[PDB]
Amino acid sequence: ASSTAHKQQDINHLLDKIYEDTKYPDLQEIAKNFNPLGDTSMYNDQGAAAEVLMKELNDHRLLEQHHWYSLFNARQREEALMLFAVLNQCKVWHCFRNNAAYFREQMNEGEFVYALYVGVIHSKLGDGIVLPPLYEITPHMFTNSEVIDKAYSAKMTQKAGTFNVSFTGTKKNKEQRVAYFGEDIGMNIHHVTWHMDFPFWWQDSYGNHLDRKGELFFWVHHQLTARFDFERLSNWLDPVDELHWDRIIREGFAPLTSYKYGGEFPVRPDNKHFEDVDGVAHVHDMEITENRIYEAIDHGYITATDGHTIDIRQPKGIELLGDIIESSMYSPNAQYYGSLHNTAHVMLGRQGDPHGKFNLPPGVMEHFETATRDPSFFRLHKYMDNIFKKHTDSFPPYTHDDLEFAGMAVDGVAIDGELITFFDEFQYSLINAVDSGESIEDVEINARVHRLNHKEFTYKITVSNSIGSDHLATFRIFLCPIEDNNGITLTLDKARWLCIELDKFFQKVPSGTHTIHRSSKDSSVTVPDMPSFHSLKEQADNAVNGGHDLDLSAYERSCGIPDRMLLPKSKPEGMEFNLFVAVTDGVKDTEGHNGDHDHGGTHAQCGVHGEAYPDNRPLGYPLERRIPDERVFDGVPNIKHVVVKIVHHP
Amino acid sequence: ASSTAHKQQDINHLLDKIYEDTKYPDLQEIAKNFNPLGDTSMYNDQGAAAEVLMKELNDHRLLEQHHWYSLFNARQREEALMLFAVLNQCKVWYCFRNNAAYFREQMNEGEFVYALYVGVIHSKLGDGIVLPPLYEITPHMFTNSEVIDKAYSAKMTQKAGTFNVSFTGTKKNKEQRVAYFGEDIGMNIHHVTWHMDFPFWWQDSYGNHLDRKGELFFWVHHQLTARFDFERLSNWLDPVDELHWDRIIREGFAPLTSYKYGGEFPVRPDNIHFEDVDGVAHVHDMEITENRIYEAIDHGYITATDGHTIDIRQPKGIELLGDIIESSMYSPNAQYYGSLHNTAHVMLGRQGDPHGKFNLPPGVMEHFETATRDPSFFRLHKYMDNIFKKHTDSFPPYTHDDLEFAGMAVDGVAIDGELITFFDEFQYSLINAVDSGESIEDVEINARVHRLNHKEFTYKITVSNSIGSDHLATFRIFLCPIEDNNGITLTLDKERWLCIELDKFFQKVPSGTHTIHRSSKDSSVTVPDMPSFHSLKEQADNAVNGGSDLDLSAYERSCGIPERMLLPKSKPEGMEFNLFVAVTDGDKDTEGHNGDHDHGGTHAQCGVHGEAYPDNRPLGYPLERRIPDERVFDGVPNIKHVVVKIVHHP
Ligand SMILES: *[C@@H]1O[C@H](CO)[C@@H](O)[C@H](O)[C@H]1NC(C)=O
Ligand SMILES: [Cl-]
Ligand SMILES: [Cu+2]
Ligand SMILES: [Cu+2]
Ligand SMILES: [Cu+2]
Ligand SMILES: [Cu+2]
Ligand SMILES: [Mg+2]
Ligand SMILES: [Mg+2]
Ligand SMILES: [Mg+2]
Ligand SMILES: [Mg+2]
Ligand SMILES: [O]
Ligand SMILES: [O]
Ligand SMILES: [O]
Ligand SMILES: [O]
Repeated sequence: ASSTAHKQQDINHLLDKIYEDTKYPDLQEIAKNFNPLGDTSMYNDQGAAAEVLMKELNDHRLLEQHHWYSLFNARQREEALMLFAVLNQCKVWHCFRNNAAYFREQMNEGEFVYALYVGVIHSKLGDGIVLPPLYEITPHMFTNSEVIDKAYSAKMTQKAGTFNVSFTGTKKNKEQRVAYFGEDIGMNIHHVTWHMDFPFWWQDSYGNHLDRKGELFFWVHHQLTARFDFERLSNWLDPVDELHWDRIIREGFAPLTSYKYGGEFPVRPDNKHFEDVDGVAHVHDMEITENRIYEAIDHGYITATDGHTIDIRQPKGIELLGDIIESSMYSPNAQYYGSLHNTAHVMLGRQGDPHGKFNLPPGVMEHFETATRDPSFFRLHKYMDNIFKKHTDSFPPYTHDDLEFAGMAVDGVAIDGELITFFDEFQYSLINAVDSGESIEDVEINARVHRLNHKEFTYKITVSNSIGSDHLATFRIFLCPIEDNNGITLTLDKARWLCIELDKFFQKVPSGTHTIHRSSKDSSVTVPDMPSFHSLKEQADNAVNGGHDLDLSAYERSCGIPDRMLLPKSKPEGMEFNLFVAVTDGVKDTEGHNGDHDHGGTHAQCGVHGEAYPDNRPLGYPLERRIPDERVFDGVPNIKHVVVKIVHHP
Repeated sequence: ASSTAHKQQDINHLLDKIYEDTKYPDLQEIAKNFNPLGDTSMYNDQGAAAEVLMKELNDHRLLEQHHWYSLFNARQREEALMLFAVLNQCKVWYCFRNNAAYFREQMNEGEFVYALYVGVIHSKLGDGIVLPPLYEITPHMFTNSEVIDKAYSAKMTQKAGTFNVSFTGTKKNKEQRVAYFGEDIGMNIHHVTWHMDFPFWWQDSYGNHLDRKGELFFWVHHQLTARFDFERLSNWLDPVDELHWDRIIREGFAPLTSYKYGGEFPVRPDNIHFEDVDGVAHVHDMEITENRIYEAIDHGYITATDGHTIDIRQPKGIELLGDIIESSMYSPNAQYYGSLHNTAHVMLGRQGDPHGKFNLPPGVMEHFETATRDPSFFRLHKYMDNIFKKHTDSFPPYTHDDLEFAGMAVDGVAIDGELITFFDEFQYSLINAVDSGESIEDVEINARVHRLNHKEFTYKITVSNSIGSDHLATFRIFLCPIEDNNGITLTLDKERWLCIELDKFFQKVPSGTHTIHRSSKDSSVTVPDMPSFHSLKEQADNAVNGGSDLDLSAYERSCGIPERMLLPKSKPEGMEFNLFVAVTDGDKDTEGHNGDHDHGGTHAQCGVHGEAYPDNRPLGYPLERRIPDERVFDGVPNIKHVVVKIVHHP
């Protein structure tokens, strides 16, 4: 009943053809006859959350079905979180399943999908379930309008087909050169799943604390920004500028994408000034909020609601800044510091209709599914990144004694295999996006996208352990630019904030000289492509129908940079980069988190499900402080960088 | 085979399901086996137009099927006109039908529909045919995207339905108050049909001259502008401003409409400056063109290609100005005067993507089907109207002796019946917008729109004829504002350019005192709603089946203000207007024609099919010259105005 096979099948069924009433008789029967309030002993709160939601439902206060949904819309988010709160209180699976089935048929589908995903992720009852990829559950949020139109035509004509996705804009638009980054369906899943794992609305009263969430918020977005700039460099473009509230947003955007319900996503013209957005904020409010955050950074303390100071000149300072900048419910003082980043998403998202005169739906910036499609995403997030950077730059540069792992030398760094990127093809189903007739048969309708990929390779890191015993070590691997787009050689201080994280792992180094081997496929920064909805249905159905146990444990989380995007595209002619390796004291770094324990496949930016973050060092260590004197790093034996070449095969 | 029944049936079939290969086996056979080059005696040009078009087709130089079409696109227009030129040379119906069937399957559907319409209108072979309403042949061009999506959903689910249309924008957008004017499907048919009847590309080598076309171009757009402003006054709004190339376009527009192929129509933000449009014109080019036209007006002559003067200080001057402003192929000097109005349509239409960076399709301003949906249409056309007005204002005011119809006195003007407007509901089919499969039964899919309408009324004009014999008189009826939106009473000079034409008719006035009656239904300014495609199919099919002479001589042209929009909306509280009646010398006005003959039902602005324009007076007579001294008009017995009240019933 609560076996993995049945829970997976239940989730598959709940998410199937999400825009129509359920076609599964058992779910129909539950939605008709189950009473969320019939037996409140099924809830750890004795029904408090179910009472809240049922009262909103019965008073007709919930968003209707067949309507756009945005997580950044306060009331719509509150409604989705009402359902999450019910699911989160369920003691046993039948409560979770029955409430999901009941509210699927009552609530807006966007709210429902969101609540069910975060309910699965944050309830112990969801352990072992593999969530289908959102690009097959709500394909409109991941597929351009032209391809959706071809899917609608296939359905109108009752003919199967597979349709090729191209990028938006034209070759005249130089920004299209890097569309493969922000439009990649896996990169978008990475982004929404990170926020599902680490939601800004999280309150620890829901069950557990999300360790170092505010610092992970800084880090994951710093890495998105740095990775995008690496693609720009690969394509003869300059780095993104930062946004500013008093300066023009140079690069506009035409999504050429549509909601299933709500119309086409709005366009933003080139070279527009920010306008006040009715019901959201004035541009001036954003500037004041920014000023208040910088006041805290430059003071070295955050001001509490009663005026007392909260020291941020300590390792948790960056985390507390993440709390107040995002902002999350961990913010000590949202009345004063507001919500710079989340409000900025909405401010930018609404610039195509800032006063609501045109009845346009929210912009792509107002969904984590779609935000990175928009060039301005990266200008906004570089702007935010620079706020964090003023804090991280305020600390003293590391010294030799800070950085040295005594008796541990990196003798050599090499790669087995060529660093080669290419584009290949990937398919996903559009069936959930089309409308099914009563008693007419489905037909297969697929999208085919070109996605970046790379060949497998292996790091060979030769280390000498001259301590009298084997020692746990953390291997930290970054890719750093050597020259900018003007051919100017970068100093280490000018490169460090541009480096992208490639790996982090903990491994015992035996005494003597040994070469550590690490496969690119095992990176703690990346996760594989998601299994298809069809595959999850097939596996769950086969297990349930045969009475077999379903073991999906080999599947990884959906949070993490796609494996295929580990490396920047680079150029056909080749580009050289610095491969930076820091080997640090693993006993110190993992103290309290065990260096033998399993930390999963995505701990670098996505942490460890249900556990504390396993690396005590500041995110970005040892590159997160100013390095004005390269001699300091060059004198540390446990740090080494080497030149590598990446070639794109067109 | 040349009977009206069969010709109508043939046209109905050619226009059915226009986005798909023809489903009529007889048209299929023609398209496969007919040779446009197979009998030059079919054509009045010995086959030349057919050779020209076949060479473009055989060289693969024609626009592909399933692609947007804009009449303002030079090459696409040239291709459509190549097919028009063939149809126009056919001597007999089978040539016309067979070429249309042949090229339907070879040419872009937008080009084909355009060419077939103008071919029917401008060939004697088209006499008696009633063209289906374009809003049922290409419903995307008349139906917002939300309703189209519901139609697509109805087809995907194989379920018939009727869906309600409910105007673009929000109530926060004051411009939405008057959306019922420019978005009315019949107003859009009026506009496209006027341009089909009087095309700017016309050359008299096609067979006949279009009498007074350049002046009718001024007048029909002056009346569109003046009618729109009457709706604004009815809705507590100020008049539209005029466009200026160096000033902001205040009112943006979100069409919320889509092409069948080509994507969503582009949005224009509020408060934008004009930008240069790559491949079209620089904004400065528009200013220079405007300056050159005003140079001609203020010189009193147009400058020919060799520099000699073309006098415009004469009644034809306004027509020659229309020729050079539109501009049409009647322009004596397009190298110098350019094409201000047509280029302006494209400049405005492309302001959502002026450099083509985002690959957006042409704007609503780039089709006569859609142009009036855009608020900026009326700002552009008031701007153009003011150019014409500098010319019309340059002439001396009329004198008593100019205006008096001696022995003819208007004793009284009254209306039988209250002047009442309201909104009612109107339905049209969306079937041609959806995709039909192979062997898939149609389901009925309709759109329902709310449209302005009014109650029937009758003019009672009491006239005393003391000439001594019966005399032909022209009755000219205008509706004029009494006060502006600020409650300021307008002088006659300030009213005259705001007056809207309600009627013009020729009638013998007997000796003595008599009351002329004229039904609102018989206005020469208006035409009824088009018969539906379904009704035309039924009537053609019923006539063909059973050997019954189809005669549709009961229907009118599609050029003309819709009868339902004869009156401005007005207010629920009522508004008072001046009803202005000028009775003028019908002998003088129709000299060189036939005054008491059938002029059709739409001669005021749409002329008479295949005949000279029946009224020799300047368009707008007697209101088209300055009236600085109202005493002149008050002293003329054959002019009278009276106050009438129009009430809106909500
Ligand atoms: C559409 O309009 C008709 C008549 O105005 C009405 O009866 C019907 O309920 C409307 N449908 C919707 C969905 O509003
Ligand atoms: Cl009488
Ligand atoms: Cu994010
Ligand atoms: Cu963000
Ligand atoms: Cu026009
Ligand atoms: Cu025009
Ligand atoms: Mg991994
Ligand atoms: Mg050193
Ligand atoms: Mg075809
Ligand atoms: Mg020009
Ligand atoms: O984000
Ligand atoms: O975010
Ligand atoms: O127009
Ligand atoms: O026009």
